[PDB]
Formats: sequence, C-alpha cells, structure tokens
Amino acid sequence: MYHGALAQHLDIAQLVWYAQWLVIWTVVLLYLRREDRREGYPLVEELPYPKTFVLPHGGTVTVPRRRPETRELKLAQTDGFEGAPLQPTGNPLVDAVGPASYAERAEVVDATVDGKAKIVPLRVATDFSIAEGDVDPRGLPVVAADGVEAGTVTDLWVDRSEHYFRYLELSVAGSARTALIPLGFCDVKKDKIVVTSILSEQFANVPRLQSRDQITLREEDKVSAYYAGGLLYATPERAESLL
Amino acid sequence: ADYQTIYTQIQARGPHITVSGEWGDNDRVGKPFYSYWLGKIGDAQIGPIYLGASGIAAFAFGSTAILIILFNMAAEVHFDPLQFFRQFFWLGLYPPKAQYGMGIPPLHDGGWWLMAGLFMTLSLGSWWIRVYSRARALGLGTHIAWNFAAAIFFVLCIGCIHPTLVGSWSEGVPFGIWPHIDWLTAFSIRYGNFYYCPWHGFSIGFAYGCGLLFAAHGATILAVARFGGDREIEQITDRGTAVERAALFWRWTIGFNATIESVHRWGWFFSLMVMVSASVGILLTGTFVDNWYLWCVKHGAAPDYPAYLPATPDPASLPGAPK
Amino acid sequence: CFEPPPATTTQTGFRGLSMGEVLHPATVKAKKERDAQYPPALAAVKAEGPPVSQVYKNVKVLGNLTEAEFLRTMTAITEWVSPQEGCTYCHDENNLASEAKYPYVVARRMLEMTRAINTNWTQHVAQTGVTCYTCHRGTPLPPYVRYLEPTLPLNNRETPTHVERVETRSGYVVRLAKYTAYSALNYDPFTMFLANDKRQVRVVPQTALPLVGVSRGKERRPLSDAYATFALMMSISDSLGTNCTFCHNAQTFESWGKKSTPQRAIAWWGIRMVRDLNMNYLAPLNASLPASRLGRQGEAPQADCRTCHQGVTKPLFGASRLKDYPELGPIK
Amino acid sequence: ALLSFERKYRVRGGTLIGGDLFDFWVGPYFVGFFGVSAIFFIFLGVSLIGYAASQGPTWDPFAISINPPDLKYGLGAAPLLEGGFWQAITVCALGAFISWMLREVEISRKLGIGWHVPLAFCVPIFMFCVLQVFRPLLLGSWGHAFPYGILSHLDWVNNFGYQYLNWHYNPGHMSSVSFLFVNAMALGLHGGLILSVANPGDGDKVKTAEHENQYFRDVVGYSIGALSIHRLGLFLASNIFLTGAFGTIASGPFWTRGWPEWWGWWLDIPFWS
Ligand code: BCL
Ligand code: BCL
Ligand code: BCL
Ligand SMILES: C/C=C1/c2cc3[nH]c4c(c3C)C(=O)[C@H](C(=O)OC)c4c3nc(cc4[nH]c(cc(n2)[C@@H]1C)c(C(C)=O)c4C)[C@@H](C)[C@@H]3CCC(=O)OC/C=C(\C)CCC[C@H](C)CCC[C@H](C)CCCC(C)C
Ligand SMILES: CC(C)=CCC/C(C)=C/CC/C(C)=C/CC/C(C)=C/CC/C(C)=C/CC/C(C)=C/CC/C(C)=C/CC1=C(C)C(=O)c2ccccc2C1=O
Ligand code: HEC
Ligand code: HEC
Ligand code: HEC
Ligand SMILES: CC(C)=CCC/C(C)=C/C=C\C(C)=C\C=C\C(C)=C\C=C/C=C(C)/C=C/C=C(\C)CC/C=C(\C)CCCC(C)C
Ligand SMILES: [Fe+2]
Repeated sequence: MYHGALAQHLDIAQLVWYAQWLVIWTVVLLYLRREDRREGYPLVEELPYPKTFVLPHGGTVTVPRRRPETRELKLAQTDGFEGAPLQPTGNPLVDAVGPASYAERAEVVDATVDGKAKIVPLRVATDFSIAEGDVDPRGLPVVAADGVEAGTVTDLWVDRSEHYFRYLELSVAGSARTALIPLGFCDVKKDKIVVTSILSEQFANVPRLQSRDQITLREEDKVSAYYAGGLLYATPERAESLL
Repeated sequence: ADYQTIYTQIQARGPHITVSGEWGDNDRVGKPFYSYWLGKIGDAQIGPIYLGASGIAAFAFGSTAILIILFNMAAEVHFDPLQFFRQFFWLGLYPPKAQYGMGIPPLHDGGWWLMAGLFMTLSLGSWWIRVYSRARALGLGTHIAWNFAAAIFFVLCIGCIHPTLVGSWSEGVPFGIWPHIDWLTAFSIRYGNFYYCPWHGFSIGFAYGCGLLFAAHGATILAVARFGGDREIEQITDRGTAVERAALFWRWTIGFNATIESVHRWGWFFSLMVMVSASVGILLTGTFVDNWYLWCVKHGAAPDYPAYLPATPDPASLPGAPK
Repeated sequence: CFEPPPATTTQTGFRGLSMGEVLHPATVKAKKERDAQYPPALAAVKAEGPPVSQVYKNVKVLGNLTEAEFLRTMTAITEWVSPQEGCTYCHDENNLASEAKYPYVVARRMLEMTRAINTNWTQHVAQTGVTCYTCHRGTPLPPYVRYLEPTLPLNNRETPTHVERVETRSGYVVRLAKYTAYSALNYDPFTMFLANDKRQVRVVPQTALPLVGVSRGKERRPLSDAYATFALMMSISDSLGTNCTFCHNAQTFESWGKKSTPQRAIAWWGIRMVRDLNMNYLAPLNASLPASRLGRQGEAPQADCRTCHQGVTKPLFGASRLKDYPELGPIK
Repeated sequence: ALLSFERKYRVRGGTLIGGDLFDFWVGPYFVGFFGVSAIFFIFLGVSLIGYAASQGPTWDPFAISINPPDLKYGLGAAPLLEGGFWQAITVCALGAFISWMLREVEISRKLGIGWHVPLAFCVPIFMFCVLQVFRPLLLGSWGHAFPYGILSHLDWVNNFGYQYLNWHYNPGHMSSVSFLFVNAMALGLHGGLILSVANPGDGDKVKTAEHENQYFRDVVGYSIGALSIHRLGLFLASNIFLTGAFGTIASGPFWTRGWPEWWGWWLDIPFWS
C-alpha cells in the first residue's frame, strides 16, 4: 500500500499538477492580462469594467480617461503601408510629436499630502535648501549642445513631498524669460550646467508656465517632453543613422 | 545620459514630514539624522522608527530564540571564545537525531531546537501584526502583509507542518550557517532529487521571474525618470508620457504591455508565487511522494541517456553477495 | 585560496552531463612521487629445497616455502614494515622462534590478513593486490588509521596542535569537519559505517510513493541517516581524491545500471572488505598491542579507505607486487 | 492596431544602422535592422533544433535533448550529430540575444528614453557566455557546457554542483543566492506598496507619496525613496549573475576540490588552529 495512490495509475501529486497550471493561467490570462488593458484601450486605426479612484484632494477619476478635447497632430504619413512611420510637418519640438510628445495630463497643480503645491521654486519654499557639499547651481551658466551659453540658473524647483529637486529654472539669454529644465537633462559641474539635449537657440521655445511660482501636471509634461524631443530633433543628424 | 539615474546630483533638505496614523503617533521614537552619502543613492533621512506592542513582542520573542541558538552554539566549542569566533559557520542547533516521532525530544537531542523554533514562530507572527496593522493605521491596503504571510507559511512548512505530516521532528531545519545548508542536501537526497519536483521548478521559474521583472521594471522607470516615471501613484490616476513611453517600449518589443499599476500586480504575483509554489511542494513531499525522480519515472517524464562507461549492475543484487 | 589553471578533467558520463574528475596537476604530481617510494621487488631465489615447515621451528603460515624463498619474504616484510629497526623489531635476536615481542604475534595475524585480502577480496583489490607497504609505507604504525573517535591530523606522522588533540574538547567540530571534506555534517562515518556492519548506508527509497508501514511516525528512519550517508560519501570522496561523478550520475544517486560507474560497484566491495578487516582482523588486536597503541576506549587502530588509498582513486596509482610475492596471495 | 496614445510617437529615426530601410512596424512590433537579424537567427536556430530533434529517439518535450560534444573533441569542430548541432545552435542563440538587445537600443532612441533596459539585458547574456564559452575555453573543451533540453540541462547543473562536493559552500554561489532572495523579497515589498497606496480598500482616498515613505519609516525605520527603489531593484537583480559569474568560472579553472574545503583560508589560520 502507498500513501497518495488513487484509482488507475493516478496519484494526488499528479492531480495538483493540473490544478496548479489551471490556477496560474487563470490568474495570468483572465485577471493580470485584463488589468494590463486599463490604459491605451480600445485600440484604433476582453476589456475590464471601469476602475474609479477617489483622489486624495477631492474629486474622482475613472480609467482610462475620455478627454473632452483632443489635439491635432502635425504629422505626415511617409507611406500608405499600415505600419509606416509618420513624419513631422513642421517643428517637432513645438508641435510635440515623436519623442517631443506630451500627454494630456490634468491642468492641475500636483499637491502635497497637506494640500500645498508640490513642485515649487526655492524662492517659495524658503524652508528648503541644498545639502551641504553639493553645488548650488544658482548663478551658474547653462551651456547648450552647440557650446553656447544659453542663460543663467536663477532657481531650483523642489518636490516638497519627496525632498527631491526635479527642475532648474534659468533666465533665457536674450529672450526676457525664464525656462524650466528637468535635472535629468542637466550635467551639474562646479562652474557650469551642461545640457546636450538641445541647442542654445532652442531654449527660446521651451513651453512657458501660466503662473510663475507654480506648475501643473500637463505643464511638467510639456517641459520635459521638449528636451527629450531634442535628443532626436535638435540637429538633422540625430534623426539619421548612428552608423 | 540621465545622471540622476546614477545618483542624486543635488540633494534637498527640509522639515521632516509626519503623516498621522489612526493610532500610535506617540510611539514613534528617535531623532532623525541625515547621511550625505546615503542621500546620493537614496533618501538621506534615517529614522525615526515606530515601536508598538507587536514590534516589541517581536524583539522579545526573537531575541529569546537567538539567545537560545547562540548559547547552544557556544557549548559546542565548550565556551571557548576563540574557537566560537573561528568555528562559527560550522556551529549549529540541531533537531532530534534519534526517532522519537512527534514526542517532544530531549533537551540534548532536539529539545532546545524545538523551543527556539517556537519563539521564532512567535517572533514572525508578532512582526506580521506590525506589518499588517501599520498599513491599516495609515489607510493602506494589506498587499505587503499578505505577501509576508506566504513567506511565513513556507517557513512553517519546512519547520513544523511537514514534520507533523510525516510524523517526525527529525526532518526539520537546523539553526546555523552551514548546518541549515547541509539540510538542503539531505532533504533532496532523501526525497529523490528535488530537481524532479514540479513545484520546485515552479518556484524556480517565479524566483527567476522576479529577477527578470525587477531588472526590466527598474530599468524601465530609470529610462523614463526624465519624465517623472518614479511618481507612480499619480501616474496611475493621471497617465503621463513617462508610462506612455514605458508601455510603448514593451509593446514595440514583445507585442504587448502592462500598465504602471498592473506591472506591480505582476511583480507582487511573481514574488507571492515563489512561496506558494514552494509550500505546496513541501506539503506534498514525504506525505504523498517518497521519491520525486521515480515519481517522474512513473509518469514517463524523466530523461534517459546512453551509457558512456559500461552499465553497472547493483552488486547487492548479485548471487551470493554479502548483505 | 585558489589553484592555477590548467586542470586535468576526465569524462565519466554521457556528454553534457558534466560527469568526470577534476584534478590539479601539482597535487597529482606530489602524490605520484610519494607513492613511487614503493621498494621494487626482491630478486628471484632458488625454488628447490626442503620446506621451512621442516627447516624451522615456529613457522605456521609460510610453511610451504623453501628457506631461500622464506628469508626473501622476511626481507621484504622488514623493508615494508620496520626498515629502520630491522629484524629485531619482531625477533629476539638470540632466538628467532620466540614470540616474546608483541610485533611478532601481530605480524603473523597480518600475514594472514594480507593473504585474505588478495584471496577473498579480489572483487576489490583485483590483480593489483596489497602488500605490507600498501598501508605501512615504511613505518610500523600506518600513517592513516582511525580510532573510535575523530582524530587529527589525518596523517599520524604529523605533529598535532593543541586544539587538534583529541583531549581538547573545543576542537571536536574541526576533527569531525576535516574527516568529511571540511563539511559541517555532525556524524562520524567511520564508527557509524566502516568499523562494523551494523548500519545501512542506503537511505533513498526505491518506490515512487511512500510505502505504507514504514512511512509514518516511529516506523520511519530519522532524516539523520541521510546526513550520515552524506558524511560517509564526503569522506569516501576525499580519501580517494575524487568527486561524486566518479561513481554516481547525480540524477539518481540510488540507481545503478547506467546511473552508476564500474568504480561504484568496486567501492561496494570495498566497504564489505573494510568491515571484514576491522571486525575480524584489526579490532581483536587490542589484546596483542601495547596500551600505548590503543585508543581512549581501549581500541586498536583500525582502517578506512584512506589507509590504503591516501588521496588516490587507486592505491599507489595501481602499483602491484602480486606476481613477485605469490606467498601473499591468492592462496590455492 | 495602435494604442489610443500611440500615434504621436510613431515617427522615424533612432536607428543604429539601416536608416529608413528597416525603420517600420509589423503589427505592434518594431523591426529595424536588428529585428530582421533577430528573426534570421531565431529561424535558423529553431530550424536546427527541429532537424536535430527529428534525428533523436523522442519528440517528448521533457525528453528531447541537444547535447555538446565529448570532452575529447576539445574546442574544435564536432560531428553534426555528435555535438555539431549544439555548436551551431549556440551561435544562433548568441546572435538572437545580441540582436534583441540592439533592437531594444533603437526602440529606446525612437522613444527618447534612456538605454537602461538593453544595458540590463546584457547581464543575462553575459552569464550565458560564462557558462557556454568562457568557462569551456578556460577548461579547454566545449563539452563542459550545458545541453539544450528542458529536463536534461537540470542534470548538468546537478552533476556540476556535486563535482565539487557541496556547491552550496561556493562563495560566489552564496552571493548569487543572496541577491536572488533579496530581489524577489524587494519586488513583493515594492509591488505591494504601490498597490496598497492606490487601492486603500472600501471607498477610501488614494494615498500619497508621503504615505509611501511613512509606512516604511514606521516598519523598519527607513524608506529608500520612490526613484531609488528602482535603481536598487535593478542593482539587486543584476548582481544575481554579476556575483554568480565569479563562482561559476572559478569552479575548475581556479579550484578543483570541494567548495567546503576552500574555506580553509579562514579555518586553517595557524594562530587558532
Ligand atoms: C546555471 C543555472 C542553469 C539553470 C538552472 C535551472 C533550474 C534549476 C531550473 C531552471 C528552470 C527553467 N529554465 Mg534553466 N538554467 C540555466 C539557463 C537557462 C537558459 C539559457 C538560455 O541558458 C534557458 C532558456 C533556461 C530556461 C528555463 C525554463 C525551461 C525553466 C523556467 C525558467 C524561468 O521561468 O525563467 C524566468 C523566465 C520567465 C518566467 C519568462 C518565460 C520564459 C519561458 C518559460 C522560457 C521557455 C524556454 C523553453 C525551453 C523554450 C526555448 C526556446 C525553444 C527553441 C522554443 N534556463 C542555467 C544553465 N533552470 C526550471 C524548470 O522548471 O526547468 C524545467 C528549474 O527547475
Ligand atoms: C542539494 C540542494 C537542492 C535543493 C534543495 C531545496 C530544498 C530542500 C528546498 C528548496 C527550495 C527552493 N529552492 Mg533549492 N535545491 C537545489 C537547487 C536549486 C536551484 C538550482 C539552480 O540548482 C535553484 C534556483 C533553487 C531554488 C529554490 C527556491 C526558489 C525554492 C524556495 C526557497 C526560497 O526561496 O527560500 C528563500 C525564502 C525563505 C527561506 C523565506 C524566509 C521568510 C521568513 C519570514 C524570514 C524571516 C527572517 C527573520 C529575521 C528570521 C529570524 C530568526 C531568528 C532565529 C528569530 N534550488 C538542489 C537540487 N531547494 C524549497 C522548495 O521550493 O521546495 C519545494 C525547499 O524547501
Ligand atoms: C547540486 C546542485 C547545486 C547548484 C548548482 C549550481 C550551478 C552549477 C550553478 C548554479 C548557479 C545559480 N544557482 Mg544553484 N545549485 C544548488 C542550489 C541553489 C539554491 C538553493 C536554495 O539551494 C539556489 C537559490 C540556487 C540558485 C542559483 C542562481 C541564483 C545561480 C545563477 C543561475 C544562473 O546562472 O542562471 C543562468 C540563466 C541564464 C543564462 C538565462 C539567460 C536568458 C537569456 C539572456 C534569454 C533567453 C531567452 C529565451 C531563449 C527565449 C525563449 C522565447 C520565449 C518567447 C520566452 N542554487 C545546488 C546546491 N547553481 C550558477 C552560479 O552562478 O553559480 C555561482 C551556476 O553556475
Ligand atoms: C539578472 C537579470 C536577468 C534577466 C533580465 C532580463 N531578461 C530580459 C530582459 C531583462 C532586463 C529584457 O529586456 C528581455 C525581454 O524582452 O523580456 C521581456 C529579457 C528576456 N528574458 C527572457 C528569458 C529569460 N531570462 C532569464 C534570466 C534573466 N533575465 C535574469 C533573471 C531566464 C532564466 C533564468 O532562465 C529566462 C528564461 C526572455 C523572455 C527575454 C529575451 C527574449 C529574446 O532574447 O528573444 C530573442 C530570442 C529568441 C526569441 C529565441 C532564440 C532561440 C535560439 C536561437 C535557440 C534556443 C537556444 C536555447 C539556449 C535553448 C534552451 C533550452 C533550455 C531548456 C535551456
Ligand atoms: C511576425 C514577425 C516575424 C515579425 C518580425 C518583427 C519582430 C522582431 C517580431 C518579434 C517576434 C518575437 C520573437 C516575439 C517574442 C517576444 C517575447 C520574448 C515574448 C515573451 C513574453 C514574456 C514571457 C515576458 C516575461 C515577462 C512578463 C511576465 C511580463 C508581463 C508583464 C509585462 C508586460 C511587463 C513589461 C512592462 C514593464 C517591465 C514596465 O516596467 C512597464 C511600465 C509601465 C507600463 C508598462 C510596463 C510593461 O508593460
Ligand atoms: C614485521 C614482521 C617481521 C619482520 C620485519 C621480521 N620478522 Fe621474521 N617472522 C615474523 C613472523 C610473524 C614470523 C612467523 C611467521 C610464520 O609463522 O610463518 C617470523 C618467522 C621468522 C623465522 C622462522 C623462525 C622459526 O623457526 O620459527 C625466521 C628465521 C625469520 N622470521 C627471520 C627473519 C629475518 C631474516 C628478518 C629480516 C631480515 C625478519 N625475520 C624480520 C615477523 C617478522
Ligand atoms: C568511490 C565510491 C563513491 C564515491 C566517491 C561516492 N559514492 Fe556515494 N555511494 C557509493 C556506493 C557504493 C554507495 C552504495 C552504498 C551501499 O550500497 O551500501 C553509495 C551511496 C550513496 C547514496 C545513497 C544511495 C541510497 O540508495 O540511499 C548517496 C545519496 C550518495 N552515495 C551520494 C554521494 C555523494 C553526495 C558523494 C560525494 C560527495 C558520493 N556519493 C561519492 C559510492 C561512492
Ligand atoms: C585494504 C585495502 C583497501 C581498502 C581498505 C580500500 N581500498 Fe579501494 N582499492 C584497493 C586496491 C588495491 C585497489 C586497486 C584495484 C584495481 O587496480 O583495479 C582499489 C581500487 C578501488 C576503486 C577502483 C578505482 C578505479 O580506478 O578502478 C575504488 C572506486 C575504490 N577502491 C574505492 C574504495 C572504497 C569505497 C573503500 C572503502 C570503503 C576503499 N577503496 C578502501 C584497496 C583498498
Ligand atoms: C547581532 C545581530 C544584529 C543579529 C544576530 C543574528 C545571529 C548571530 C544569530 C546566530 C546564529 C545564526 C546566524 C543562525 C542562523 C540560522 C538560520 C539560517 C536558520 C534558517 C532556517 C531555520 C528554520 C526555518 C527553523 C524553523 C523552525 C520552526 C518553524 C519551528 C516551529 C515550532 C513550533 C510550531 C512549536 C509547536 C510545537 C510545540 C508542541 C512545542
Ligand atoms: Fe514601481
């Protein structure tokens, strides 16, 4: 006699093997794969029933979003093939196509847990400062990809929820304006801030904020996307082959 | 290159935040201090820490188990401080070597082991209350607590459940660096090579799977840190171009993608399945399977290979061979 | 900490199973030189004459040899056992028929034990065989013996440290460790497995499902037996200077046939031979050996794998004196 | 065919070689020069496995095995059915791995993101080379590599570990194992945290990034940070093979005994021996 033996040449560990495969594929295909479809669906050119979040500072959202307005794309198709790439019809940095594209985030200010504006410059966040030993970039020149001084740093924007600097603000030389740049696009040296994503003249068309001492979620998207589009569009050579 | 993905070029300092919980705000202890070099690859603030009854009970129960283990280890070198520091990796507390069944074994042959395991079980249960109650106190889901409970469950499987199902405290895991390592080989030998346990392979695939997922996910968020991809809670409720490019990277590579929320459900599911698979494999082991290799041979799954050196008969089977 | 390349690697299983030996040439070289000290065979002698059962006074084993053939063996034994003490290690210089010295009465039992190995244990020693030298290596005390408790160093010609001494209780774990290839297995596989025939080295079932009546509670062997078998296998692997794949396909340790090498079967006869030597020849010698040879439990020194092999899969890399001394076996 | 937010990203550019020639999509997949070469090596590799498997004794998926040559063939060519098929499939595997990685670089450049994913993909490709090329080269034969089979390659890992008595005492193994455990643990912690904030239960408000750091400062007294846990998780996962590559390449070329004995550098220091 044997423990675990059943009818036929069957045993208990054999049965659990089928049960284990059934549970795994049930979770994968019938749950995880449907949670993967809460954004970007339905396709254009199987879905789960909507999910609704109660936001921390009032109001709700239900995903995926249905925006009351949609943007017009300044793109031209290269061919009639269904999988052909598109082509910009103007300046892709200001038209925001390709790597310069931003999402239609809410035009609301991202908030701290206690309701204040999360991303603010140090002129507003007077209780914040740069840690001892690190470079204070205020007053340092910003050198763009062509080696020309694009401007001078005037302030740093800090995330008051995570204690983490995320942007530098610089006066654009010869443009009577200030533009924000994500610190990921900044190589902070002791005497200069190096920026290779765009050229010096392209700092003039960085998307501008509606208010001087705050920023919205969509404005943060617009500012970040402009420098990223320069990785492919700052010069004609960046869109071509590396070799 | 995004230098922020390597380290924090400019660290920020500010007043330390305290989010109120439903209870226990007064039980947070410690003056926070800030490490410059820790701040380069993480948050610079260390402390404070919450105490609470369950966290205190965890230290008391756990220190009791550790004290029982270390004392028994010091006796194995006859309380020689040099040899203890020398032989430390080799010292251990062992389960009963003789077969007493489920009877509580003597102190010199498994009694101290069973008592340290009891206090360790109480320490783990106390810490799970803390992990569970801290989430409820802050209005958070218990996603970490239930992942934690699966790891505690697997520890119970190799610690007392399987010993009870087969009916012997001798099958339990010893305490010690090398001694608990040696148990892995004796447990695999006894039960016919764990490479032929399907739940071993399931647990291995999920353990490898967590390595693939955190390498791909961690690198993906670093790749979209230029667009604030690390701000994931608000990327869930308000999709930004960070997780749009992230989904399109994987959609253009493997033909499908997840969301910034659901990729966590994949990661939470894979880590959970490492323990769920390992537990079911231990629970079937010995109780309903005695030899996993022959169990595969019974079902025809085992691979066979040609003879390289000539086949060797079992000499114990030969006529006239000694016993 | 590390050993330089290149390494000597053999193949013991089907390609792609990663079975075979992994050796270091510098180690093998030093063992080959050490084992080359085997004194060559003495020259042949006159085959005609009376048997020493007639000529001599107290010959009990070698009585059929002639005088010239008998004094030849008396020279080889001295070369193999006591070359520095000479004839008088075992003989009263003034009467060679007297048993007044303890090595005399032990050597006769050893002459019987040597013929027994070469005659009754050919399933193991084959035509290579053993002489006195295979263990003694030129000294009356063989370098690699075991007592009823772990001892260090393994080679008794080396001076022990304080912690290595069996009296120092704080070094027991290291004495256990070095006899099991530095593992932390808490079992002495000599007294458990090689001193006698009491225990069963095999611990893995030969059934896919747990057989009823031997699978629950006190019907079960403790899992300690699996550690102990593992301990014997690390000691076997170290004493031969080899690894598992010299004998097992690690796919299924418990299976024979294509899953085992021919050496594993020879090893099986080697375990039965060690127990025969310890139980019936070496252990009873504690009544004939002086108290300075005995262990702390009154035991005479006993033999394991390393007594003959000394770190090589074959003793002396297969060197043999069988055809040169037929009086040592096989015995018709 | 396209995601609801996909069309504005479907531009040309970002290629390494080829230009517009292969810069197109096939369904959701992007192609590029390296998507062509990837399909080339996969087709060539899957073909070789099929033809070699037909020559074998079984079509059972668990029983099929394509093995390397005998040790005696060394690093030279081997008969097609005696190890040659293994040699060609290995070349195709590396070609498909490296093409897959460079394809990921092109997709990264078109999307304007960092190259973090293809760089991380170099880690498992590197470990594959340690097992199938580097360690065989140091040992002198390709037959030291593992076979291509669902259940047969486990027997390779098993025998290889026992060839050194107790592979658990391999110090490079202990490090590779420790990272495997801590990475799977950290993924359950981190994946559970994000889901706990976005799904507080009942009809409660979604919590904040402040709630993230407060939970782990309460439990363990420290919270590494939202971005930093992604740098950490990639560091923990990569060091499973980065540290494990040491112990694998040392077993044989640099150490021929059992791995427990290696620890004698500590145990056998004369002043406490
Ligand atoms: C040194 C350590 C060993 C090793 C030790 C082990 C052990 C031990 C185990 C495995 C297990 C597995 N290993 Mg292995 N494995 C190694 C290297 C490899 C390589 C390789 C390119 O070198 C491959 C393809 C695999 C593949 C696999 C799978 C068959 C299986 C589950 C892994 C998993 O979930 O991963 C994470 C990845 C995912 C979750 C994503 C999905 C991946 C799918 C499942 C891959 C299928 C590959 C399949 C064989 C088809 C190959 C291509 C064909 C030509 C179509 N291993 C090395 C050589 N591997 C386990 C098992 O069950 O094996 C049967 C197991 O027990
Ligand atoms: C010779 C040795 C055997 C072997 C023997 C075993 C045995 C036996 C087991 C495994 C198991 C596992 N093996 Mg193994 N395994 C081998 C070869 C492999 C190989 C390989 C490539 O060859 C791989 C990848 C693996 C991988 C795996 C794991 C995925 C799996 C689950 C365990 C785990 O993750 O524990 C890591 C996680 C934990 C231990 C959980 C800990 C959780 C608790 C809460 C932590 C508490 C901390 C607290 C501070 C402690 C305080 C203590 C104080 C005293 C108070 N094995 C070979 C074949 N393996 C298990 C399994 O799946 O069996 C079916 C198992 O039981
Ligand atoms: C008796 C046997 C030994 C043993 C023998 C070995 C050996 C031998 C080795 C390991 C190694 C490893 N062991 Mg083990 N190991 C044992 C016990 C354990 C235990 C345990 C709890 O006891 C654990 C957790 C582990 C765990 C581990 C891993 C962490 C480690 C690295 C695996 C590896 O290289 O994968 C390799 C995986 C790959 C190369 C995958 C590459 C994937 C590529 C890039 C992509 C493939 C795509 C695929 C073909 C696509 C198919 C298409 C589909 C559409 C998907 N071992 C026992 C004690 N272990 C290794 C190590 O580093 O040791 C130091 C090693 O060499
Ligand atoms: C330490 C870091 C790690 C890590 C990380 C990452 N992992 C990544 C990425 C990152 C970052 C990606 O970006 C990339 C990807 O997009 O993911 C979705 C990828 C991927 N990880 C895969 C498998 C995987 N990762 C493993 C290991 C780790 N990953 C560890 C944990 C293991 C283990 C453990 O076995 C497996 C099985 C594929 C799913 C995928 C590549 C597909 C490919 O390259 O397609 C191109 C190739 C093919 C489609 C097949 C080619 C077939 C050849 C010609 C013929 C067969 C040869 C073969 C040797 C036969 C084997 C038999 C078998 C029984 C032995
Ligand atoms: C037809 C033809 C020849 C076309 C030619 C063009 C061409 C090159 C086609 C490719 C054809 C091939 C080879 C297809 C095979 C592709 C492969 C290897 C598929 C394997 C799928 C597997 C098993 C992946 C394992 C990992 C896994 C379980 C993932 C599930 C969860 C997902 C999708 C994680 C990926 C993912 C991560 C990691 C994020 O961080 C993230 C962040 C924000 C949003 C989304 C995501 C996201 O989707
Ligand atoms: C290590 C053991 C050993 C050594 C060395 C040794 N003897 Fe012997 N000797 C014995 C034993 C035992 C016997 C009895 C054997 C027997 O009964 O057949 C014996 C018997 C003899 C006898 C028979 C005498 C008699 O009448 O019984 C002679 C002669 C002899 N040995 C000479 C020698 C010579 C010559 C040497 C060295 C050159 C030597 N011995 C050294 C152990 C030894
Ligand atoms: C030179 C011979 C030899 C070497 C080296 C060797 N083995 Fe053994 N092993 C045997 C033999 C013979 C048996 C069978 C014992 C018996 O029949 O009493 C055995 C038995 C076993 C068993 C138990 C078989 C059963 O049915 O329970 C295991 C497990 C094992 N060996 C593993 C190992 C390990 C682990 C190593 C090294 C680390 C090793 N072997 C090295 C010869 C060897
Ligand atoms: C008293 C003598 C003696 C002892 C004790 C001894 N060996 Fe042997 N062994 C030999 C001799 C002599 C040979 C040479 C046989 C040959 O040449 O094939 C040998 C050969 C072997 C072989 C064959 C190696 C090969 O390459 O063919 C193995 C395996 C082996 N021994 C294992 C063991 C094991 C296992 C033990 C104990 C458990 C042991 N040895 C102890 C005398 C001994
Ligand atoms: C100094 C600091 C900061 C920390 C010190 C840590 C330290 C030095 C510890 C000392 C030695 C070490 C490192 C020991 C390591 C031990 C290891 C790795 C143990 C690993 C596994 C052990 C396990 C899983 C044991 C499990 C045992 C159980 C689950 C027992 C369960 C018991 C029961 C259910 C009791 C109910 C039965 C009742 C009738 C009595
Ligand atoms: Fe995340």
